[PDB]
Amino acid sequence: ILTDENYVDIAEKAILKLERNTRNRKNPDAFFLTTSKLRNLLSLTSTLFDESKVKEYDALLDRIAYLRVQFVYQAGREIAVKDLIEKAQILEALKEIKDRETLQRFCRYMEALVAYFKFYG
Amino acid sequence: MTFAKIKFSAQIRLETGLHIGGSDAFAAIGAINSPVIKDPITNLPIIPGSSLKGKMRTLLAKVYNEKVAEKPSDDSDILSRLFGNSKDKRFKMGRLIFRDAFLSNADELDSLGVRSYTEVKFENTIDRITAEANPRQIERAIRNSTFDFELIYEITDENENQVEEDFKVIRDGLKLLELDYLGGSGSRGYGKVAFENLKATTVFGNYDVKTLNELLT
Amino acid sequence: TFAKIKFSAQIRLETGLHIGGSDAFAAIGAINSPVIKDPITNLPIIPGSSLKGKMRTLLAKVYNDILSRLFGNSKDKRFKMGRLIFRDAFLSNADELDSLGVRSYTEVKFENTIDRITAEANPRQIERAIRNSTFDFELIYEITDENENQVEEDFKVIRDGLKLLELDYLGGSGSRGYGKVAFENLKATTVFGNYDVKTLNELLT
Amino acid sequence: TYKLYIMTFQNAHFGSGTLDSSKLTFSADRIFSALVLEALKMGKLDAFLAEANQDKFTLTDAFPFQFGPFLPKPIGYPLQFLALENVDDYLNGELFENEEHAVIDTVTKNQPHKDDNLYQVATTRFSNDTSLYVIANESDLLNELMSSLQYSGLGGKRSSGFGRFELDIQNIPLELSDRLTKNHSDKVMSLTTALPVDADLEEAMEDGHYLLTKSSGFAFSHATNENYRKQDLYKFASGSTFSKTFEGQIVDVRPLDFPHAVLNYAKPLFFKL
Amino acid sequence: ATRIKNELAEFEFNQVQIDSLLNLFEATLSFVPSSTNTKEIADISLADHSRLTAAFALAIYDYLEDKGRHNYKEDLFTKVSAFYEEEAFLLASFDLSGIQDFIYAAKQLKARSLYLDFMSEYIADSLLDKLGLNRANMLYVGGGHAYFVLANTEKTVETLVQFEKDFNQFLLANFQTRLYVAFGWGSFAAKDIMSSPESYRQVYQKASRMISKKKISRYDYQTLMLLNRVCDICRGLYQFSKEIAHDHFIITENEGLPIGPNACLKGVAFEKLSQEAFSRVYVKNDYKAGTVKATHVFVGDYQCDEIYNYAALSKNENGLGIKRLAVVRLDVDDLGAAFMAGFSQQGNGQYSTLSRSATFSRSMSLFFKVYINQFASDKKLSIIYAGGDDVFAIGSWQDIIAFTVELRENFIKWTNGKLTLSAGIGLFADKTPISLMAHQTGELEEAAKGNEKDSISLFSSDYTFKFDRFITNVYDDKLEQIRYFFNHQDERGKNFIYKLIELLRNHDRMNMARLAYYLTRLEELTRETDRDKFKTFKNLFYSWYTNKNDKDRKEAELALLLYIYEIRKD
Repeated sequence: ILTDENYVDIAEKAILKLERNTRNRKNPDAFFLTTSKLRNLLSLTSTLFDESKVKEYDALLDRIAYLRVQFVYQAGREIAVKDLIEKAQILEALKEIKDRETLQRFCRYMEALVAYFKFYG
Repeated sequence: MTFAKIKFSAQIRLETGLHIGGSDAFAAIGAINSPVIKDPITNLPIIPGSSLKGKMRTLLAKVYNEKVAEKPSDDSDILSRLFGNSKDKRFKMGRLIFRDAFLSNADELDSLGVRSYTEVKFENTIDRITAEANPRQIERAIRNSTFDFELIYEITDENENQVEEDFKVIRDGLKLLELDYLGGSGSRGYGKVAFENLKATTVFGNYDVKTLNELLT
Repeated sequence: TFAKIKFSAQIRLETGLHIGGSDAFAAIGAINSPVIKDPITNLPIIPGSSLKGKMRTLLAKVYNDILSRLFGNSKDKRFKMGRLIFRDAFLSNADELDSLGVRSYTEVKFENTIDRITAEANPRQIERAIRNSTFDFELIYEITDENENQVEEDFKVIRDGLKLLELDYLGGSGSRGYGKVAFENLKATTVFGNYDVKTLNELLT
Repeated sequence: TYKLYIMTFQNAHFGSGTLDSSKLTFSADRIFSALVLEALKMGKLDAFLAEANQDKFTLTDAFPFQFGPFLPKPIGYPLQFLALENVDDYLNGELFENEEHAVIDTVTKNQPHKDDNLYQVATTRFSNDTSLYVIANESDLLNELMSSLQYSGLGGKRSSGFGRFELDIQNIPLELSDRLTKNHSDKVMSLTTALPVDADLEEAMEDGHYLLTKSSGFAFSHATNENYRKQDLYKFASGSTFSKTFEGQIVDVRPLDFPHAVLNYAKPLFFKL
Repeated sequence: ATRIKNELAEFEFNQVQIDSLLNLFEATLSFVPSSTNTKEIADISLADHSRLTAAFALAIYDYLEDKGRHNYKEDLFTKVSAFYEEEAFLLASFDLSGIQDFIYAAKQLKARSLYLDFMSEYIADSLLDKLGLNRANMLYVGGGHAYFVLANTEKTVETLVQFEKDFNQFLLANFQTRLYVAFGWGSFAAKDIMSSPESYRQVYQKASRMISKKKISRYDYQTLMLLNRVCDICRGLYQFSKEIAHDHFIITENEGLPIGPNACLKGVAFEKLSQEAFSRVYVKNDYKAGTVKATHVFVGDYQCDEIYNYAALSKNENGLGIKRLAVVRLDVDDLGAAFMAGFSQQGNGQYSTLSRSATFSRSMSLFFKVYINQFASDKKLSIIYAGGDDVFAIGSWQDIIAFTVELRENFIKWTNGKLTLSAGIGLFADKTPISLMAHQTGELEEAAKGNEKDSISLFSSDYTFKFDRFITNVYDDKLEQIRYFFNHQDERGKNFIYKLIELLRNHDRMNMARLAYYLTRLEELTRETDRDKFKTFKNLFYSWYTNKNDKDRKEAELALLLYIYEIRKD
C-alpha cells in the first residue's frame, strides 16, 4: 500500500534493501539488477503517467491491467527483478490502483525507485 | 456607417504535427521532456494566437520591410498598422486580432481510430566525438489534426484603401506559413501547416466581403 | 418614475483572459504577470473598470451625447456620472470547474520574444484565467425624469456594446488571443421601482 | 435611536484625501450626501431636507459589524474599534486586537491612449462577514432612499464597481439602545463626526478629548459644468468624548457664488459611558 | 590638551561665543571619562558631565534669581541639604507630531525631511532664546522629540505656554494641522535624581502625560472658530531642495523657508556675511566651526549620483548584472522601549541616569546620522533620511545589500548586541515612483518586524531571514560556495541553476528523489577532470536540500537568486 506521505521513503528503503554484489570488488556494492531492466519497467509506468493527466481512468485500464502482466513477466526471467518486486512490493501496489490519483502515485513511486537506484550507484 | 469588423476563418490542418512548446518545468523522470501547450479543461492541444501572430509577423517582416528591422518597433507601416506598434502613436491598438486555435476534429480523429491527440516523438542526439546518444521525448500533435483559426480584422473610417491593401498582406502571410513552419522545431519536421476553407465575413456589419472571398481562391 | 433596471449576464471566457495586476516583486522562475485577483478568496476577478473602459472605447468607435450619458463626463453638467454602474465580476462556476477536473482556476502560459537577428529568444510566464470560467456580471442602468424619452435608445447601445465586446477581446493581452468572451443569459430586471422589463427582454436575446 | 442599517459591501472605496488611500469606514458626511443625491435623483429632495432639518433625524458614522455592532474607541480613557460587548470591558482596562475587518489593497489602473494616466485606486475589500450599519431614525422615506442607495453604490469610483452594497435593517441590541442619547450631561462619546454650534464649542474644547478631521473635497453637482472645491472645514471625529452632549449643525460648505447648498451633516449622536 | 589650549586661549567669553565652546567640548572631551574612580558610574564622559552641570547651574541661577532670594547663594547650598527636597527643575519636552506623514522628485523628499529636522532644531534654539538659556539645557534631540532642563519658576511656564501657542499658530499659518508642537513638562526635585528608580520614570510619566494630553486636546478656542471660515511654501521647498548641497545654514529675517515666527531658513556657502542670526553648520562641527554662532547639525549626506541612474548603473566592469534599483528601510527594533527602559535590566536599583539617557541618545544620533555617511563611502547610493527610528536609503542593489550588511555589522560592533535592527530591502526596476517603492519596502520591513524583530526580508514577503543567518550563512557561506563553483567550470551554466531554483521552490518529498536523480545524472556527464568538483557541489547542494530544518533550503534558494541576478547580461 502507498500513502501520499511515505511512498518515496518506501522506495528509498527498498532500493537500499536490494541485495548487492558481494562478488568482485571492482567497484563493489553494485546491484545484480541492471539499469535497463528497471528502466524498461519505468518506460511503461511513465507513459501511463503522461496519459493519465490527459485521458480518464476508465479509458486507460487495459494498459493498467497489462502493467501487472509485464511486471510479473520481467520478474520471471532474470530473478534480480524478482528481488525488486519483492523488496519494493509492486504486485501489491498494483492491485490497489482503483483511483487515478492512486495510479499516478504508483507511477511516481516507480520513478522514486529509479531515482534512488541511480543515486546509489 | 464606416466601422466594420470581418472574420478571416480557416481550418489549420497539420502535417508533421506541431510542437508549440509548453512549460519548461522539470520532467518527471521518464515522462515527456518537452510538452505541448494544452487546453486546461479538455487537455487537448491548442495553437495560441501569440504563436501564429509572432510567426506570421517575422515571416511578413522578410517580405515587407525594405530594410532589416532590429525590433518589431522598427517595422514598416504596412506591418505596423496590422500587427500593432508600441512606439508609433497611430499604430498602437491596431488592427488584427489573432484568436487562439482549438481542435475542430476531435471526433473525426476518434472515427479515424487514433488513441491520443498528441503523439510522442522519441529522438536523440549523437555526440560528434565519442558517438554517445542522448535521448529526447517530445510531445507533438498528431498529423491530420485540425484547428479552428479565426483572424478578426478591424475596419475603421481612416483607411479607405488600406483595407484591400491589407487583405493582400494577410493572404500572403497565410501563404508564407504554409511554406515555412509554425511553432515547432521546424528544421527537423514539426511544421507544415495547411490553411483550408479561407473565407471572411463581416461579424460587425456594413462592409462587402464579396470581392475578398473571391480573392481568397 | 425612478427605476433601476439591472442587467445580469454570465461572462463565459471562450479564451482565457489576463486582466493585469499590480507590479510587484517577481522571482526568477515565477509568474511575470499574475492576474488581478480577490485578496480574500484568491480567485480571478474581472474589475468593473475593465468592462466600463473596454465597452466605452468600443462604443466610441461606433457612436462618433449618446456616449457621455452612459459613462459620465466631468464636463457637460447634465451628464456628470451618467446612468450606469458597473460591478466587479466574480467566478460563478467555481464548482463546475471542480466537477470537470481542473486543478487551478488559472493557467500559466509560457511565451517568448524571439528578437530579430540575433534571433535570441526571451521567455515570459503570464497567468491567465481558464477558458470555461464564467463570471457573474451585473450592470445597473437607471431611469429618471430625463431618461424617459431616451430609455429605448440606451438599450440599443448597451446591447450593441456587448455585441462589440463579443467580437473584441476583453481586458489585457489580446490581439494575440487572450480575450474571447461570450455573454450568456442577457436579462434585465427591476431591482428598485416600477418599470416593465418584458419589453426589452424581447429586444434582448 | 431606531434601527440599524447593516451594509454588506465587498470592494468599496472610501477615500481619505487621496485616490490612493481608502479608510475602511465612511463618516456621516458621506452617507448624508449619498442620501441627498439619491433624493435629488428621485423627486424627493425637499422632503428629505425637511426631515433632516428636523431635530429627530439621526445619522451616525459607519462601524464594523462582523457578528455584533462595533463602536469607535473612546479617546483617552485607558485601538480603533471595540465590540459592543467589550466597551465597558475596555473602559475599565483591558486590551484587544483591532480585528482584520477588511484588506485595504491598491490596484493599478490606466487609461491606455493617453500615455500619462497611470493611477492607483485603494480598495477596502471586506472580509465576508463585515458590514457597516448607520444608526438612523427609521422612516419610509429613509428606507426608500437607502434601498435605492444599495443599487447605486456608496463612496468613491462607483460606476466602476466600488461601493455597491445590500441592506439589512435590524433592531438595536437593548444594551446599546440604553446608551444612545442627545441630552445627557455626564461623560459622553460622539459616535459621528460632528461640529458644535458656537455656544457649545467652548465647553466641548475645554473638557473634551477629541480628534480633528479635515472634511474637504469637490462638490458634486449636476448644475455647474465645472467642479469647485468645498470650503474645507474641520470637525470632531468619531470616538471623541466630551463633558456632555452638544447640539451640532448641518454646515453649508458651498463654494463661493454657487447655485445650490452644499451641506454637511455634523449633527451628533452620542453613546453613554 | 594642546587642542584645547590652541582653540581655547584666544577667547572673548561673550555670549556670542557661548555656542562654539560646547561644540569644542563635544569634539574633543567626548571620549575621555569623568571622575573615573572605581565607583558605580564609570561611564559618562567629561563633555557630558560638564554639559549637564552647566544645565543644572543655569537652572539653579534662574530659580534663585526669579525667586529673588540670593543672600546668600551659600546660605542654602553648602550648609544644608534641604535644598534637594523641593521642586525646582521643570523637565520640559515637546513632540513634533505629524513628522512622518508630512514627509510623504526624491531629492525633494530628502530636503523635506531635513526641513523638519531644522524645525526640530530651531524650536529648541528659540525656546532657549526666549528663556535666559542656551543649548546644553538640552538632552535627546532629533526625530520629533526633545528634552530640556529648566528653572521651575512661573516665568518659565508662562513663556512655555506663550511659545507653544505662538509656534502652533505659526504651524496653523503654514502647515494647517499637519504639524503640531506639544510642550509638556514635569517639575522634579533635585533629590529625585540623586538616589528613586521608580520616581524617575514617574517624572517622565508626568511629562509624557502632559504631552499626550495636549496631543489629544489640540488647540485654543478661537483658533478653531477663526479657522473654520502656484504655491507659497512649496516654492520655498523647491528652492531649498536646490540649496540642499551646501553646508552652512543661516537663520534670516526674510530670505525664505519659514521655520518659526519671524524666521526664515537659507542654505549658503562661504559666500556669506548677509545678516545671520544662527549658523547651522553641517556634520563637520570642528573644521566647519570657524565662524561664530555655529550650532552643529548631524544629518544628511552622501547623495552620490542622481536616482534616475542607480539602476542604469550596476553595470559592473565585466558588464553583467541586473538593472535594478533597490531600497533599504531599516529601523532599530524596540527603540521607544529602549530610550526609557534599556537601563532597567542590570539591577532593580537601575542605573538609568539622566546622563546615561543623554549619552545613549547622543550615541544613537551620532551613529545613525553621522557615521552612516562613512558606511556609504563609495557605494553608489543616496541616503534620503536617517534617524534611527527609520533609515531610508535608495541605491544600486549590490551596494545596497553591502550597505545593509556593513551597517548591521558595524552597528553590532558599535553596540555589542543587546539592541538590534531590522531591515527590508526591496528591488525595483528603473523609472518607478518613490511612494509605491517606499510603501512596498515598508511592507517588507514590517514583515521583517513580524518575524523576530531581528530580521531582514530581501525582496519579498517571504525570504525573511534572521539577520545573522543572512550574513554568516548566506553571503559568507552559501553564495561564496556557489560563486566558487560556477566560475571555475565551463560545462554547467544558467540552465542548471534555473532547474535547481525550481526544485528549491517546489520541494515535495518526490523532488528530493528527483533532485537526487538529476545531480547523480549530471555527475557522469562531466569531463572526469571536473567530476570531483561537481561531486563536491553535488554533496553540498543535496545536503542543504534534504536538511529537514527548512533553513538551508530557502537560504540556498535566495543565494541562487542573488547569484543568478549578479551574472545576468543585457
